[PDB]
Amino acid sequence: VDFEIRQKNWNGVREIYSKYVMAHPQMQTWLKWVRFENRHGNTEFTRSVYSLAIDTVANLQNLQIWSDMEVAKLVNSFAHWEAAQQEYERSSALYQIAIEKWPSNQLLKAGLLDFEKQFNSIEETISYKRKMEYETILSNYDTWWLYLDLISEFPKQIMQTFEK
Amino acid sequence: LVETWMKRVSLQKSAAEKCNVYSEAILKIDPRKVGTPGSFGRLWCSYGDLYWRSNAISTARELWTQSLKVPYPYIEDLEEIYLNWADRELDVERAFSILEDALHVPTNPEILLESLRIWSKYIDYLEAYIFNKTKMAYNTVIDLRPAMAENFALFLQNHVMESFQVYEKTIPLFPPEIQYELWIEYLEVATSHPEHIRFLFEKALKNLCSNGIDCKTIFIAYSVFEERISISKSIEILRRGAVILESRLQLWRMCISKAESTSVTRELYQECIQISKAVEFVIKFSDFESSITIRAREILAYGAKLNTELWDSFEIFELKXXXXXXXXXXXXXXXXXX
Repeated sequence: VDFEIRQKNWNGVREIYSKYVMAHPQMQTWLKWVRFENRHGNTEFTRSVYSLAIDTVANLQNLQIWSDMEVAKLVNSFAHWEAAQQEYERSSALYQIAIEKWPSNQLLKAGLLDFEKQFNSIEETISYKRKMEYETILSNYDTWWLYLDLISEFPKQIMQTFEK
Repeated sequence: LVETWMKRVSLQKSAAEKCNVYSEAILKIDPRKVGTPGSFGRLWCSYGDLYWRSNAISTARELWTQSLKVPYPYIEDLEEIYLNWADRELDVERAFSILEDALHVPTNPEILLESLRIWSKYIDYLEAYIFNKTKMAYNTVIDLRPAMAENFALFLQNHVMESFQVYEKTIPLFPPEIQYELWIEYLEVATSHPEHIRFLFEKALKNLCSNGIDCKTIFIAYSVFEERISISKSIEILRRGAVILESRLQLWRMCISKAESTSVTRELYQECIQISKAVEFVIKFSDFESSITIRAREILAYGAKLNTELWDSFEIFELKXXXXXXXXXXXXXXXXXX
């Protein structure tokens, strides 16, 4: 790629990037490609690339690739690209789709929360705080966790988890 | 560049004669005023100033001519004319007019790119001069890119919701001197008054780990915040932050402070001590032991084993025993031997 960038042209490189996913279906690859398109002038292809990547993720949804982490990272990157761009509606839709299409949404929810914070407050504090409780649980400030839940709540889960 | 201004200087003895030289030389083409100066050059500006000295309407019109005379590939050329036209206008409707002009400039410069000093000036104008518009300018300025100012103004006129989104702005200004920004926001957020705040603090901490600057301070902010909310596990949070070289030294001092403020205390002492600075830490925790006779003695011995200030410590311990003193002599002798 470096050679083909040191080579001044920016076509056929595209094809090899496409193939570079084919050999290394890794999110790092995709991210690198996106970075390249960032160097590239035409922003249309950047979005197009994102669309492609997301589509591929969708298609091979089931456990046959990378973990939740990589996908989360991808979604985050996409979200911030869109954030630079105009259409936040589509970002929102994607987020909803993401939570819809994917379960086990700790990473995903976290990213979403962050975006919300950037771009509501109660929600952010709520979900994020809850995550902190989960994190808290993982550590053991368990009292602090339960208390937090109680305050934040929902109240059935506060008292059920409180009992627990 | 200087020749023109020399001519003008000569003219200055009387009225506009070689000011008209400048006017003539600059009005022929852009190359003689804009192209002559590699960087920004106040020739048009100079003319305007001269006219100002002479009269007001003529100065405004001369100045207008300057504006019309489009400068070269240079920054802050027509901003000083627009600044001397803003102040002049004011000396708050004419000033507003200059602000409108500034707005155009902002639009036109941003547009041109796809002006920073100019932007700042605009902000100063819209803030000093009603509030929403100023906010808008702030937003625009942010996009283009200080936020402290925004926070301050917001705090003042709107009296923490304006400074909450100002806090967001600071967060979003991922530009350098960001640790300070985050810290300032945190400070404001506690004083303007909560779990959201805590979360924010955490975020700041985790993200600003490779700062190497006010890590101790950050830790204090965290632990302090926790205390305010409430407690001792938050002292362990501070401790943790402090435990994670010379920034870390300061951290460890912070830990010491916390730990002296504090079984759990003993644990803390053990930690900090274990973590040259280490020797000092040992002195600290050894002292702590001294507060907490056998165990303390052991601790002291351990510390010693890790130069002459340690002798003093040992002596002190021996006060807290004839046999102990004898031991002290023994250990001291051994140390000397080494």
